[PDB]
Amino acid sequence: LPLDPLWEFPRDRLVLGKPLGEGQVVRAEAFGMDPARPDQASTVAVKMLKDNASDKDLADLVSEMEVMKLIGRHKNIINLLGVCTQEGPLYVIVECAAKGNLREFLRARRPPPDGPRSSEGPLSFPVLVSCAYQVARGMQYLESRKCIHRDLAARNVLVTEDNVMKIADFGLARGVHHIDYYKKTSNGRLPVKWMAPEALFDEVYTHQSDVWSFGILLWEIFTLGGSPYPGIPVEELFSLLREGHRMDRPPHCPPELYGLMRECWHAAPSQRPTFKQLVEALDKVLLAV
Ligand SMILES: *[C@@H](O)c1nc(NC(=O)Nc2cc(O[C@H](C)c3c(Cl)cncc3Cl)c(C#N)cn2)c(OC)cc1Br
Repeated sequence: LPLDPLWEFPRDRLVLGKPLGEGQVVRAEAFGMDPARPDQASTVAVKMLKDNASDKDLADLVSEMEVMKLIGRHKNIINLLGVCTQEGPLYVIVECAAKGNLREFLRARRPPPDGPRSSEGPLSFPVLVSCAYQVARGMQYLESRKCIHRDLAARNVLVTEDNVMKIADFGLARGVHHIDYYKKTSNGRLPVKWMAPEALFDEVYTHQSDVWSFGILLWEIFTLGGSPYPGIPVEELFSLLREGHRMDRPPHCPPELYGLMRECWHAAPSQRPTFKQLVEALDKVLLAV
């Protein structure tokens, strides 16, 4: 509740709109986010507390806000724009990504005799590689800021109107010591399927456990938004991970990209690439195509 003049934004310059998801996130119009253009409208996302409002919920949002302030700006993350902390409910104002999360972006754009482009879907291989590259660059930035994501997944990458990838929800209290591994979200997601083995079995989280998750995200990309470990119940996932099993190479995926996935899933975190190495490896592919 103390005033931070660097980040404080007058709440009466916000017009809240339709909710985006559930703290909870609401789309809003902001006037004068740029103090040089005080009447200029922009669209932003506003994170706020739900109606439940427990003291732990508030602490978690305040903690997220403080991570937001120190992370700095990067093109491939959702950036803090401002906060409302005085004379009203706590708002954390961040960039809005017009096309939604990357999983929904891909699933809505899967390939399909009217006109000359009947076989042509919206998604091409170089653009998919660019999505992976941009996520790696954002993750590399986050890692250099000493930010571990802990649930990196296509659902947590957002897509701007210009198809820029932005990592979202990176500075969050994740309830690491009480994960319901069998928990399925309302959209059917089993988040345990993105956890590195050292995170799942030992509750150990490093930038290399994020590299594991990036490998799963790579698989999501090149299945155009498929769900990982298809048809493997959580009980069976435990055992196959204990046996060293990995996902198969997805169809229409070049061996360069499945190779990168398998590196990302090496048992020993030291045998996985760094994000810096993933950026370079992906840059080489992007340039070649
Ligand atoms: C604003 O440009 C805008 N955004 C969206 N969709 C959208 O998802 N915007 C969005 C959402 C954000 O977080 C939410 C909670 C979210 C969702 Cl909805 C789904 N998956 C992950 C997450 Cl984290 C954030 C953030 N932080 C930023 N932007 C529109 O959809 C129609 C429309 C508009 Br104008």
